[PDB]
Parts: sequence; C-alpha cells; structure tokens
Amino acid sequence: LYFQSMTLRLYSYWRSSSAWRVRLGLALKGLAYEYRAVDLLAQEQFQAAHMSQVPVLEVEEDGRTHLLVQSMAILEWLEERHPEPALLPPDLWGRARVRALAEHVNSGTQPMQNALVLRMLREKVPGWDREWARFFIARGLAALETAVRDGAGRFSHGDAPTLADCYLVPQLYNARRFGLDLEPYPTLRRVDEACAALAPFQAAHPDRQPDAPPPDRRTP
Amino acid sequence: FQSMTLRLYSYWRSSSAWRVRLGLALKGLAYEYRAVDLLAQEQFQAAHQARNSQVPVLEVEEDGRTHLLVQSMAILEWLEERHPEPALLPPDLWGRARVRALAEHVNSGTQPMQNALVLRMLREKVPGWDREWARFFIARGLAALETAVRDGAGRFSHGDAPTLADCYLVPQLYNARRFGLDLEPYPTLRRVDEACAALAPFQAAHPDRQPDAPP
Ligand SMILES: N[C@@H](CCC(=O)N[C@@H](CS[C@H](CC(=O)O)C(=O)O)C(=O)NCC(=O)O)C(=O)O
Ligand SMILES: N[C@@H](CCC(=O)N[C@@H](CS[C@H](CC(=O)O)C(=O)O)C(=O)NCC(=O)O)C(=O)O
Repeated sequence: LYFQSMTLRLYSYWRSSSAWRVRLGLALKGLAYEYRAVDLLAQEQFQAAHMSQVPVLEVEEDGRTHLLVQSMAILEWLEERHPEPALLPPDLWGRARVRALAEHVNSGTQPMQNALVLRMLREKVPGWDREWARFFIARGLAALETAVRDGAGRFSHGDAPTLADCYLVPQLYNARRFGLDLEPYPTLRRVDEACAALAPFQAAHPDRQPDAPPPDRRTP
Repeated sequence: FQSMTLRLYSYWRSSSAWRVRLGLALKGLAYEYRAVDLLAQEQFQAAHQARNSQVPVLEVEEDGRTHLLVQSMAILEWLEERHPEPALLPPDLWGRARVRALAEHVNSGTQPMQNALVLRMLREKVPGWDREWARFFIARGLAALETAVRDGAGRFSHGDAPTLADCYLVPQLYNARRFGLDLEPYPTLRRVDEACAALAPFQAAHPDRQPDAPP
C-alpha cells in the first residue's frame, strides 16, 4: 500500500553529484526529508592514514525501514510513489529519451570521475586524474549537448524540469570543479541557467546543504 | 498504419548489447540484428580522442516515424513499458527499486570501469594497467553485487522469475571470466547465472549465437 505516513531520510554529502540528483527529485516533488550528513572527506582521510555510500534514501513507515540505493532507482521510486509533479512524461518515447539523457550521466560520465577512480589514477600517475576527469566529462557533455539540442525546450526535455535535468545540473557543477571549459555546450549552459532560477534547484545546491563548508575551507 | 518494427545495433560480445538481447528474447520479441564492427570502430576512436556511437541502439519504426533508443537501461525500461508481458520488473514498489539498484550496480557501477575506451586510455599511459584495473573494479562490483543479490534472491536475482537484474548480471559475469577473475567468491551470482543459462531466451541472446560471432 501507498501508506501516506512514510518519513524520508537522505544520506547525503553536500557536494556529491549522485546525492544532489536525489535532493533535486525530492525538492521538485515538494517532499520533506531529514538530511543525514555523510562526511566523505573525513572517511577518505581516515581510510588513507589508516563503507558508507551516498545517496541512500531511508524510508520509514510504522517500524519498517527500507533502504533505497542507486540514484536512478531512488528517483524511479519517487516517481512511482509520488507521480505529481511528474519528472518523466507520460508518453513512452519521451520517457526513453529522458532516461537516456539521465543514463549518459549516471553510467556514461560520473563513474569515470568518481573519487575512487580519481584516487587510483593519481596514485599511479600524479596529476593525471584531473586531465582524465576533464576528458571523460567533456565526452559525456558532448553526447548530451547533441541529444538535448534536438528539439530542445527551455529544459533538457520540453519546457518543464524532468529527471534529465536532475542529472545534468550536478554534472555541470563537477565539470566546473575540474576546470572544464563549457563553451562547447551552449544548450546545456542555457538549461543550467533556466534551472538555476528555480527555488527547488536553489534548495538542492551543495552550498545550501547542512554540511557545506564555507568557501575558504573547500578542497578543489 | 505502419506497425512497430525493431532493429538492434549490436556486437556479439558487447555486454551492453547483450542486456538488450536478453530483454528482447525474454519478451519473445523478434528484431533485425544489425552488426557493428566494434573493433574497427574502437581502433578509430582511440586514434581520434574518441570524438565520434555506442551499442546498443534500438531502432524502432512505428506509424512512419523512426526512434533511435540509446542506453541499455532506458531501452529495457521502454521494452517493459511498451510490451509488459512477460514482466521483467516486479509489481511492487520496493521490489522494483531493488531490481533497478541491482541493474545499476552493473550499469553504472561495474561496466563503465571496464569500457574499452577507459582501458585503452589506461594502457596508453601505463601498459598492463588496464588488466589490473579491470580486475580490481569488476571484482569490487561483483563482491558488492553478491551481497545485495543474496538478500532477496530466489532461483533468480530477485525471487523466482528473471528480471532486469539478471539481464545485467549474466553478461557481466561473462566479462569477468574474460579477465580471468575467479568467480568462486560469488556463489549466489553463480547459482543465478546457472539458472538463467538453462533458459531458451538466455541461450538465444548469448554472444556465440549472434550472427557476427566468429565461426
Ligand atoms: N551510480 C551511483 C553513484 C554513487 C557514487 O558514486 N557515490 C559516491 C558519491 S559521488 C562522488 C563524486 C561526485 O560528486 O559525483 C564520489 O565520492 O565519488 C560515494 O558514495 N562515494 C563514497 C564511497 O563509495 O565510499 C548512484 O547513482 O547512486
Ligand atoms: N551505459 C551504456 C554502455 C554502452 C557501452 O559501453 N558500449 C560499448 C560496447 S560494450 C564493450 C565492453 C563490454 O562488453 O561491456 C566495449 O567495447 O566497451 C560501445 O559501444 N563502445 C564503443 C564506443 O563508445 O564507440 C549502455 O548501457 O548502453
């Protein structure tokens, strides 16, 4: 049953792009949740000098707890459980398109720049991790720019936000982090600007999260 | 009215394409097989900064319009929505989320690490690193997947019928074997793989049955 007293708890790190996607689905659906910070920096530093993954959406209903993992799985659950406002359109072609744009990020871009990948690159070849990240992010953004520019609306798919924007916006933030020039992706930059003006996008941004450090205490 | 026709751009040994071959076979859907010369393609990509594209692509024509569906997971979701029976997702919200997470552990969490471009770039910087990396990341993904699958598996990854989860698992185990990984540490994955292998659709989708497989 779609029991209505579910409470939600998100395990999140302020600048995790994977967690940010889920923050965006939650914000866009107008869903309240408890923020449970997971300090991935502390865990990295502790593990170095010698498991907890993000996102996890914990759903509690009357003494039963469900732990939902994988951003895409979590977002598809949100869309089934709370269908309005829809972040997938009702037509099947559009659904496939939106899922493909999400997957270009989910599977095609982010994994190549995740923190474990980058750490293992730069252990073998100092400095190369950031060059690698820029290469693979640029490749993913080029695929997106082409696939989006196709009959583009104001957003990645039509004239309202969808799951595709939930994946695009955090990925462009990571692109900027690594110093990738975004000049070649004008459609993506336009979409990013349209999203940035919306209250739910503002709410989900890293800088607004409970665990966000001030600017002068952030690593690159 | 032009009724729906399916054409799959595939390469016999591509795990991403195989996933979609499994969805199509499980649903009893005929399709035209369109072979892609992936090895020639990847040689070009490597020499040209991979600017040029991926399989699978499912080309669908209906009512005079053509749709090119990309990304295995998006294609498989479309097949499940467009042709519901037999179902490759469970009916209940919690089981759907579990099956999608299992699928994504492979789709986003294991296969990208071992993508031919990723391994070529490693191999260009440090010869042999590609093998070490693939083995590390596939084993890591499979270890996590074993734990997750064991909590909910029946005969198959989720309960007692095949689901999208098994469409991701089976090709990924075949790739693990290509990289020489011991599969002993994943007994649940192996038992599920064996249950799937016995089924006609899995047999039909396997690399060795495809038109582009070597003699
Ligand atoms: N495909 C998964 C990706 C999850 C993921 O990469 N999570 C990272 C957070 S995203 C972040 C990079 C980012 O901002 O994209 C990273 O740490 O890699 C993580 O939890 N790392 C800690 C760990 O595994 O122990 C998903 O979509 O949920
Ligand atoms: N997340 C995507 C993955 C697609 C993918 O990696 N496709 C590979 C084929 S899968 C294969 C590796 C495999 O067997 O997994 C590989 O050759 O990299 C491909 O077409 N590469 C050529 C290119 O990018 O130009 C999807 O699920 O469709």
